[PDB]
Amino acid sequence: FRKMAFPSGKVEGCMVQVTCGTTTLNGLWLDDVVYCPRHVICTSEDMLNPNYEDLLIRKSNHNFLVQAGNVQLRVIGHSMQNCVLKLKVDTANPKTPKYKFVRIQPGQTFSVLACYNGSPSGVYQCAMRPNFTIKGSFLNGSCGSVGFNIDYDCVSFCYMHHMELPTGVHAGTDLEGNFYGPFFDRQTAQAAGTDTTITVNVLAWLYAAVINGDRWFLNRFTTTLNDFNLVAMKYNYEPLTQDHVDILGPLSAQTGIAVLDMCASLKELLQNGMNGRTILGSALLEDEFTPFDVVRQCS
Amino acid sequence: FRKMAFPSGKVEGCMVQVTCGTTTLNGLWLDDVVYCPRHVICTSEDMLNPNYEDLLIRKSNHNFLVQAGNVQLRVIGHSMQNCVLKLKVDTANPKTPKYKFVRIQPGQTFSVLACYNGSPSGVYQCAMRPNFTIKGSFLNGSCGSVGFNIDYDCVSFCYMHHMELPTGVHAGTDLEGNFYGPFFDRQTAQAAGTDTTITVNVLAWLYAAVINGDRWFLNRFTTTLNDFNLVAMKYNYEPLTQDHVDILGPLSAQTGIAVLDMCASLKELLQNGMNGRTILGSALLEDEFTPFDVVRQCS
Ligand SMILES: CC(C)(C)c1ccc(N(C(=O)c2c[nH]cn2)[C@@H](C(=O)NC2CCCCC2)c2cccnc2)cc1
Ligand SMILES: CC(C)(C)c1ccc(N(C(=O)c2c[nH]cn2)[C@@H](C(=O)NC2CCCCC2)c2cccnc2)cc1
Repeated sequence: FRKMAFPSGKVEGCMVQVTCGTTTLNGLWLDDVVYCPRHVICTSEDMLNPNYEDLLIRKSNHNFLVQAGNVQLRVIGHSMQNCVLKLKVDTANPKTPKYKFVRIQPGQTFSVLACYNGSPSGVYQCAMRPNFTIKGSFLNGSCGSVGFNIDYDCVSFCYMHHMELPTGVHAGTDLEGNFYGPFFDRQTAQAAGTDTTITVNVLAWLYAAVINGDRWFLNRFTTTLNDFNLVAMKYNYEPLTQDHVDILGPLSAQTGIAVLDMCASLKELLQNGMNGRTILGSALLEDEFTPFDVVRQCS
Repeated sequence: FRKMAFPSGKVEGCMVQVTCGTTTLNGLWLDDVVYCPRHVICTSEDMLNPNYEDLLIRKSNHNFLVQAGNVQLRVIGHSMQNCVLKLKVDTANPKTPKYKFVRIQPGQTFSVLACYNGSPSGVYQCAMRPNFTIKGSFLNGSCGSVGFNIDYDCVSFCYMHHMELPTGVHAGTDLEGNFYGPFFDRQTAQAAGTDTTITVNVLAWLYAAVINGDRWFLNRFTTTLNDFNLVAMKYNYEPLTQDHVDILGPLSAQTGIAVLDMCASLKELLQNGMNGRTILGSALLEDEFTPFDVVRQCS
C-alpha cells in the first residue's frame, strides 16, 4: 500500500518556463494565459519588502520570456491577481485540458507535478497540513509547480508552489493567487502555526491496514466521539467530527469495523505506542491518506 | 524527501483495454502492436496447467477486443513472444513515444502506471526486489500495467505486470515476455526466494538523510568493505561491491562523507537499532531509493 499520485499527462502539456531577468521559474499555460508566482518580478534588493504594484508598473511585456518546450510565446499583456501573475500570450495552448480552479481544505491531498525550467521532473502525492504548509519535495526554482486532482476528465488545480520556509516546509497559493495560510511572498521571518495530526486520515490508514491484513491493533473496545477527542487533543491530533465519522462510513462497511471501534484502537495506540510492531510496514502513524485515497487504492 | 515517480504522460497515451471472452486487462499500444500478458487467453479450466501454444491456436483475431479510449482497434494478427501476447492492429498509435525495451537489475527502481480497463488510475515508484518480486500496489485486472523509466525523451519500458503471488507480492516480465525470477503464468504454488535488503540503496538513503540534515547516526568510525559485508550478511543484507562504492561516489562527494564511513554508520545501526529515533521521518531503514534517485531528487 503506497503513496499513489494521479497520472500527470494532462498537466505536463501545460508547464512552461517563465524568465524575468535572471530569475527563472515555472508557469501554467491554460488557453492564452500563463499563471506564475508574482515574485518572479523581484530582485534581491526587492525581496525583503517588495511593493508588487510598483514593481509590476516598471515591467513591460518584453521583460517576460515564456518558453513552451522550446517555442517562445509572445507576451501581449500582464496583470496581477493577488499573488499570481497572469501573462497573456498570443497563442492558446492546444494541449489545454478541461480544468477548474479549486481551493482545498487542510487534510486534503493532491498530486504535485514538480518542475524545473518549465520541464516536468517528477510526480508525487502531498497533503495540505492543518497549518496550511505542505511537506513537499521542492528544490530552488520549483516555484510555479502545481498541485492537482483529477475528477473524471477534468483537472482540478488546487495549489501553485511559491516558497520554502526556513523550517523546510513549503507555502503556496490557490490558482487565484491567495496564499494557503498566514504567509506572504516576501523574504521575512514567517512562522507556520503548530502542526497537528490529521485524525480522520490516520483512521483511514488504519482501515487500509485492516483491508491489507494488518489487524494486530484491533481491540474489543469502543468509545464515544467525545471521549476520543478528549484523549486525541493531548497528543496533538485534530478533533474528530461527526462529518468525519460519516466520511469514514465506506471503510467501516467494507471491513465491518465501526468507526468508534477503530477510534478505540487508535486511542490505545496513542497511549501505548506500537511496542516495536509496525502497521503497513511503518512504525509511525501515517496521516497523508484521505478516506477517499484509501477507497480508490483499495477498490 | 519522498518516493517520486516519473511524469506519466508519455505512457498514458499507450494504454488500451484488451478483452478476451470474460477476461479484461490492459495492453501497451506501440506503433501497430499491442503487448499484453498471454494469460488473457486463459479460462478457469485452463489456469492450473495451461498449454499456451494450443490455447493460442484456438484463438482467432476476432476473439480479441482491443479498445483505445473508446475506439475499437481491429486485430489483424496475433502471436506469442515468451509470456507476452502481441496483437497486431490495423492502425499505428499516433501517440507512440520514442521507446526502448530494457531488462532491469534487482535493486533498480522504476515508475508504475497502474491501469484498469485500459485507463490509467495512478502512478508510483517501485523497486525490483533481490528475489525478482515487486512490492506493488495492484488490484485484480491490473495485469498489463507497465513499469518504466524516462531518459531524456525516451521511455524505457522494463516491466509488465502479470500476477500476484499468494504472499501478496507481484511478478511480471520484461516487454519481450521473459519473467523476472523463477515464476510462471499458471495458477500453481510458486515461492519467491528469501527477500534481502538492497544494501547500496540503504546507503543512498542515509546520504539523502545527511543531505536533508538528519545526521545523528554519523559516527567517527570507518570500516573495510570486507568487514562490513561480514556483518551485513548476518542481517540479510545484500553484499556491497566495489562497483556499489563507485556508484555512491557523487553522494560521498556532495556530503564529504566517505563511503566506508557511511558503511560504518550503517553497521552500528544494524547492531544497535535506532533507539526510537527516526531517519527522514522513518523508523525503518529504507531500501527502494537508488543512488541515482537520490541524486536526481536532491539535485
Ligand atoms: C522573492 C521571495 C518571495 C522571497 C522568494 C525567494 C526565493 C524562492 N525560492 C526559489 O527557489 C526561486 C525563487 N524564484 C525562482 N526560484 C526558494 C525559496 O523559497 N527560498 C526561501 C528561503 C527562506 C527565505 C525566503 C525564500 C525555494 C527553495 C526550495 C523550494 N521552493 C522555493 C521563492 C520566493
Ligand atoms: C491465469 C493466471 C496466470 C493464473 C492469472 C490468474 C489471475 C490474475 N489476476 C487478475 O487480476 C487478472 C487476470 N486476468 C485478468 N485479471 C490476479 C492474480 O494474479 N491472482 C493470483 C492469486 C494467487 C493464485 C494465482 C493468481 C491479480 C490480483 C492482484 C494484482 N495483480 C493480479 C493474473 C494471472
